[PDB]
Amino acid sequence: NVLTVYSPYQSNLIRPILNEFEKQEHVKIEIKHGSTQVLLSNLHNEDFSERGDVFMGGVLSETIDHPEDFVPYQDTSVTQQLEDYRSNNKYVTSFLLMPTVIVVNSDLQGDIKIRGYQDLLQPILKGKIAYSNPNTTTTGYQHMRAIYSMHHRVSDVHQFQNHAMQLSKTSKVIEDVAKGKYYAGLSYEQDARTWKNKGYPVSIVYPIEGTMLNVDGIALVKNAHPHPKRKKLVQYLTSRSVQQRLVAEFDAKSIRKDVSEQSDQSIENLKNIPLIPKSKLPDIPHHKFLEMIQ
Amino acid sequence: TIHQHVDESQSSLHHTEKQIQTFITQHNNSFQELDLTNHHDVTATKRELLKLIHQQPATLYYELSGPNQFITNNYEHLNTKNMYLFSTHQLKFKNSTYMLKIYMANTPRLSEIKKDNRQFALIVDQYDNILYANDDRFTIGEKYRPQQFGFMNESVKLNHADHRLIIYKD
Repeated sequence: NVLTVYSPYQSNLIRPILNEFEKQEHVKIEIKHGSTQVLLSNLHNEDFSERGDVFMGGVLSETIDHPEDFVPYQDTSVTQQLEDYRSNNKYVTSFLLMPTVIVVNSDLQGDIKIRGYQDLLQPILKGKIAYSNPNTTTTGYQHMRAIYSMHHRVSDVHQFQNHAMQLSKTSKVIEDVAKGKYYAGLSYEQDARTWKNKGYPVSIVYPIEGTMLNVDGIALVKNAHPHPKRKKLVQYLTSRSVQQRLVAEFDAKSIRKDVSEQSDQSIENLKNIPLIPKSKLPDIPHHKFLEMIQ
Repeated sequence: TIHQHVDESQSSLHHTEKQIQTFITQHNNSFQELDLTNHHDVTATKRELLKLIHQQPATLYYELSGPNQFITNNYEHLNTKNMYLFSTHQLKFKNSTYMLKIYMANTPRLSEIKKDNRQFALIVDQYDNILYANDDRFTIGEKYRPQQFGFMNESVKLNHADHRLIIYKD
């Protein structure tokens, strides 16, 4: 039987890692791709008999609007995960940590100071910065949550949306910033480094007011015939050796305590990133937060 | 002829992959002493990787990837998707774990037989996916089908993985 995985990650980024699981467990893994919301929506409209087995990746704890589409599951090895980011959610297992970032074009920046969201509101940057549609992309959604978290004001979101160009796709944000069409943009660390690594003049800024950390998750999909290897896949993806490879390849931070960085000095340590205080992180359902800002 | 060109390239690629694995084995303990956040240890690692690259006949590019760190000799930013992924290693350094991938862009033999003898090269897996091609008629990623174009060919099995090297000629 084929193990079917829903994933918003690009195929070429997860297929080599899933290929090793295929060899270890003597199973074949088919991947269904798309945006997080589109995968979720098509899953919700699938019958019980045609649904896949695992949803791998995406900010599931923040975007799942239909909890009845997933199976409750908590591995006993959850004690190995960072306490601040363990899933408070029965049907999601925390997987990877991905900082959202402001990406800055270093060819264009000059002396313009860009340390966070309020620097982006400078008159010299009006119409010269970009972000992705929060209604269709989790990156834009997470950034609007971060802006809303500054003062718990919907008006802060609207003021930013009257200052920055909205693009339909998150990938277009980093591409157009890197190519010099915009001075800055709202992206995430992995996307920024992808273009930085091929020579483009991009800098990475953690917003000083508060930096939204994406908690990507894994979820078992409720179907009529669960694949018996799917729980082993969750354990595989959350294992110590696999998390070490994922951190190196995705430019992410591990969910595990024994992989996380604690050397005081280094920027890869989470404590050196100005994260949003936990008390301020919007605890609003995905569909309701969008309604607030429409 | 083709047969004398297929066995030399297989044996050369067989030897190069061995030298990579041996390199890894012999540098295991040394890598665990190297902190890649320290610029002295980065230089020491680049010296070892560039030494290994130029000990091999083929044109090889390395990508050493870690948390928010990317070390490569692909200075012109050639697309690695048009290259042959030729080894992958998960390496423990002093500060973190890094992934080392080595890509083959060309070999002096395959480039010569393509120029002098118009003999081209393909690398396909047991699933028949194209993993390398120095001929623009073929596209990386797509499936191989000998009949459609149907040239005089000869294939051998590569030693390190379930791959086949195919050299053909019109």
